[PDB]
Amino acid sequence: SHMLRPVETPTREIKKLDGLWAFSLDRENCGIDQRWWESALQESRAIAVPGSFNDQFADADIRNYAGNVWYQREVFIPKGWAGQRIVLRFDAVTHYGKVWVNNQEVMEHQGGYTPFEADVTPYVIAGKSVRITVCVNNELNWQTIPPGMVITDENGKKKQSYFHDFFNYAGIHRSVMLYTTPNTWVDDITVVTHVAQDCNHASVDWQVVANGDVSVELRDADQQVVATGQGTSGTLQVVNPHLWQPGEGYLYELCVTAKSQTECDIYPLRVGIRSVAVKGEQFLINHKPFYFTGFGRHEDADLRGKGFDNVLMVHDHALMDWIGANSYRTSHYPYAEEMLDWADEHGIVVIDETAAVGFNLSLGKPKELYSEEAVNGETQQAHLQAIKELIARDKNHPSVVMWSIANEPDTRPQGAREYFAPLAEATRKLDPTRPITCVNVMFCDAHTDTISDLFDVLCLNRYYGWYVQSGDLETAEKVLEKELLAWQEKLHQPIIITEYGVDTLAGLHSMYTDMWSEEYQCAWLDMYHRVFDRVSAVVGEQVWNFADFATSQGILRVGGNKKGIFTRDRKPKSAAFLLQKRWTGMNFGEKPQQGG
Amino acid sequence: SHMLRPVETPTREIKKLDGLWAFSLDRENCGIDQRWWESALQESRAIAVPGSFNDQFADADIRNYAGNVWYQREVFIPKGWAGQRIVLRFDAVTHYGKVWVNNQEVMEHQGGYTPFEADVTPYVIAGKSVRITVCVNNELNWQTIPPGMVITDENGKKKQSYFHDFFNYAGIHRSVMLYTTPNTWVDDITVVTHVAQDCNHASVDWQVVANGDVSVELRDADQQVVATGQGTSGTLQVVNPHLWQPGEGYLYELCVTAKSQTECDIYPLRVGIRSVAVKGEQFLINHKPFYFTGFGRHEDADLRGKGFDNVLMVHDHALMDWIGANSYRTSHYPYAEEMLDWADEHGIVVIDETAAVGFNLSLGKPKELYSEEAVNGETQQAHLQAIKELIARDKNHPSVVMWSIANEPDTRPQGAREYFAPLAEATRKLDPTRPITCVNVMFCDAHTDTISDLFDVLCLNRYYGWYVQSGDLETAEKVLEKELLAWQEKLHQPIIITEYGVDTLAGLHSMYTDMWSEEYQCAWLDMYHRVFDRVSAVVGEQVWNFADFATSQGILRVGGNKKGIFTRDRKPKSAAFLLQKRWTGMNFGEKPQQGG
Ligand SMILES: O=C(O)[C@H]1NC(=O)[C@H](O)[C@@H](O)[C@@H]1O
Ligand SMILES: O=C(O)[C@H]1NC(=O)[C@H](O)[C@@H](O)[C@@H]1O
Repeated sequence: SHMLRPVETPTREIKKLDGLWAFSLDRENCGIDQRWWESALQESRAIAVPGSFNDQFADADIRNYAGNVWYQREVFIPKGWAGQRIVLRFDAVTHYGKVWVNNQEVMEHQGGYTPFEADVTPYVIAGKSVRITVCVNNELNWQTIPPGMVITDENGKKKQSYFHDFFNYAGIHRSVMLYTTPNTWVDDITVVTHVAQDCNHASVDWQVVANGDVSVELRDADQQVVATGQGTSGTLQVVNPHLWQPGEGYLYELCVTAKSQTECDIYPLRVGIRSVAVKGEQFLINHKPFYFTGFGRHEDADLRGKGFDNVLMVHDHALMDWIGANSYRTSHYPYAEEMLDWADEHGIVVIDETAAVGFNLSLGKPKELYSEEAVNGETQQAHLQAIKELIARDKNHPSVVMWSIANEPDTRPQGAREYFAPLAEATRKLDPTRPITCVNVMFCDAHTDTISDLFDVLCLNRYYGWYVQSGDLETAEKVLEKELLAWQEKLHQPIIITEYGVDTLAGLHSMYTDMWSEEYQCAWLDMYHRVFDRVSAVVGEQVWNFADFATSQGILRVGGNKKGIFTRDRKPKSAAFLLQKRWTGMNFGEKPQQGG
Repeated sequence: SHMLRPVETPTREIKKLDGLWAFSLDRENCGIDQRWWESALQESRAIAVPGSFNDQFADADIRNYAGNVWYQREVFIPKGWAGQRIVLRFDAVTHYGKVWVNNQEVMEHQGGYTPFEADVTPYVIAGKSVRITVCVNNELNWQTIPPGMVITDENGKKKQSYFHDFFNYAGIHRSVMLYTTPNTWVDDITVVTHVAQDCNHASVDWQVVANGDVSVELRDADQQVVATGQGTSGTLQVVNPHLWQPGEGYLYELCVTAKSQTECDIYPLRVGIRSVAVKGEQFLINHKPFYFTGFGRHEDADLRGKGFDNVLMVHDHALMDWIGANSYRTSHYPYAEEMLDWADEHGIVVIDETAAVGFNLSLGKPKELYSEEAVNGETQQAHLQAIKELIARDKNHPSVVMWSIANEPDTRPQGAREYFAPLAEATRKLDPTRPITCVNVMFCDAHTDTISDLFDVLCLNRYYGWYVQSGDLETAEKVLEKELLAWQEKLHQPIIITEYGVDTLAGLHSMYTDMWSEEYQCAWLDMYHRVFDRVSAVVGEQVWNFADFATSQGILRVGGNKKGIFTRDRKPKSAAFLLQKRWTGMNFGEKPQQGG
């Protein structure tokens, strides 16, 4: 469908992101048979929402649970809600959610990281209390996005195995809410912003107003109307603009009005006037070459598996700001929209990424990745859908300068191309206004990768000197430089190293500057930087990883992934100061001149 | 002011605690002078509420700030709230708040741990946006609770000094809510439980109807009316008992119905039928011997400081339950009421405490602690006032067994007894239903301590082996026993050890089992246990602290305070398993055989 972001004015929100909900596991999978949504959840403990369910109770068995869990909550419809359009929305429900308003199934969703909502007007009475039961599923398979394989052992007990390097946290990770609109309501806006050598431009609009004529006005930061439009559908605005720019992100405001004969609806959409374009080996923003700095991030913290939190967001952005990061990539799933609102407001450049990681069977059972058994026509449709829902969500955020379709598919087999070519094309139809990318795994190098020509920007995840040439900066450096030059000459695209990093145990110090030591982390990033500055095609550097985060258990992960610049409690490792010096020492948004 | 916990029936609330407010420091103390409240705060930045302002920005200069900070936020008033009573409520604003609604000063408060509310109907228009501005002050002085001294440097800036161990986190710590009520409504209730030998017994209501009559029906957990009164001012209700017990904590519900010609206000309260009193050396729960287990705790966590957080609350309770805690004390300030509903609902026992800590000058410039210079009549009032507001809030929470009037005052100076006798008086009258205490410091020991006799239960914070007899279990054991026995003689009052603990560095291990080693914590906690058991008078153990927590900087505090059984990120130290084993190897609410 269509997704607008709930704002208040004529339209109003009840939070119900009030956190305390009833919660129980459904170990027997009785829940649907017995219609638990029909009465109060039995044997139910208190849980916080928004939040992962896994870590809230410090219990291994709830953490490692695979299958169905139930959230239940009673809530009060505002009396004043009367005959307005009432909508129940979930910003996210991890992997799968099915929702009941009082023994009435109102919605269903597969996707752990984007919103789903249903008009509930007919199913609720204003001034009365309703029971809300969500059945949440955390299972992955070959058609889920990201993919996985549940293994049931001989006892019929499920266990989730998956192919990506973060932990499969689940639950209601983001805001759930009740919200209002008039029976005439704006429900889709699409803004495209053009700029022409930065003295003037046009901002096209496209508007869907469920039964309403629309009018448009564009306002300053200091709230004065600078352009108007009728053409309630397709209306183009000309301006002497304050451009939304990486440093500051100046935001205009577009007010969308849906008028019925008796009814009004008012939707304000923040707009940054900026162009994004690749020209040759450059990534241009408002027609200037940009240089990315900053991180691949995760949504991860102690006690919240991936649950959204405002303090964590305020804090992490103070860190990213302090360190001189100008960008990030929503590694491995769409992030909370609050994050993109922040980025828009603060002029943070973002690479927006679907949840399509784990397409790889060689990261470290089926023998063909592209297979009817394993990655197939159904998967591709699920993949396209994931792309659709992400673009439908994030299309108007000026902070998003690029779409990332997938992280680290195995592109060696013939068929990778078969599978990805249509997604690349589809994606571009969905959004013509942004470069497109597919993040690239180390072993699909310049000579073996089959897919990268189909996208606009080259985003490489590189670990030379870590997973390969381990401990050896000297030969690490040679392989890295040779690889990046090969890519440059092969594709003549802008290259962003979207991942480079080494596990570092905070407090592990070594005179020998060897693996897993603060000093090795320092020397290794430093060597990588030396190379980047020698390669003109390199247009960006995003360190892996903002902070330590949880993964599945194994021999390769010491209590988790330790490639953070900060620890999970947001303590700086000495590499944090190193990056601070490089990033705050550069000219903003500008690439070093390959010397101090 | 009259104080009721807002809840949703015919009554509605919108949390403005939706987190992102605009924030600013007023370093130049211009804020009040320039009516900053009249316009958008400039030089503003985003901050999350509910949370301490100190640690959200990873900035030392903000963390150590003393003076006024400004919080601002705009909020659309809901359309269905139009001739209703609207109340603006802050559950806590740490130290001091001054609130404006569009250039209309609406409220002021001293005390960082209790709610304050005002009707804003006249200053706000329904369906319109109003601007909310708050002035938050963190400064402490002799009149304040807890006290402090603020020094203005030779350069001109302010630095805070204070005498309690934990860190001075300030800002809007708990939720802010807009709040609805009919023009005729309830703003007060009080309930008492009598239970004689667990046969059927009574609950006396006393209520305040702001212009209405009340029907007052008591419902069982099944909403089955088991008693009724119409005397809106004084009643009694009697049925086969069904005790609120510490094991499971069963609750009843009391609908408070308040009637006017046009409007009815239904207010709901939760009631736990239980009895608390001392007979000689025993704390009796429903006329039966209780033995406390669990912790002294703080409100402290990684990036929010003392800011409330549901996930943290869910998680901490999981851990206390797991470890066998049945009780805790709201250390050195009153906690978020959410914590008390949890304890009410899960049947946890709570020693409730005021913010009155740091009366002492010997813990580690004025000559006389109780004097015009230090602690005076004015200070005794605020102490009184703080005690008023606490009981006003928590009087109805069944989980509260006892008031702690203060933590660790120095009672050796002249006038200590004069100071505490009248406050003891005023409190006994304010709640006759619950016993009353004052938590005692090591150096005011049995022979030296005045003012132990005015309280019903002896609450002792003891550190032998750690501050004295440093590292010496053998002598510390004797001093402790002789001490505890010397306490049974002077008084035959129930003894609870409210604090016993040792700093311990997670990961510090020693074959020598010496100070600041995981082993020592175990050995020492073990030692207090052997002694504890031998003393018939000892009614309880509350370990200091539950988890590591921040303190102001100094040579005695390494991370901050390290006496936590868990680290600040909630990871167990080996002593978590020691306590686990004792506290679950017990019979519930009972004392060990002074042997196995
Ligand atoms: O193994 C790593 O340290 C990282 N490398 C990668 O190439 C992946 O894109 C990341 O998910 C992963 O966390
Ligand atoms: O110094 C301590 O280990 C603790 N002992 C005490 O007696 C105080 O009550 C606490 O605030 C303090 O943190």
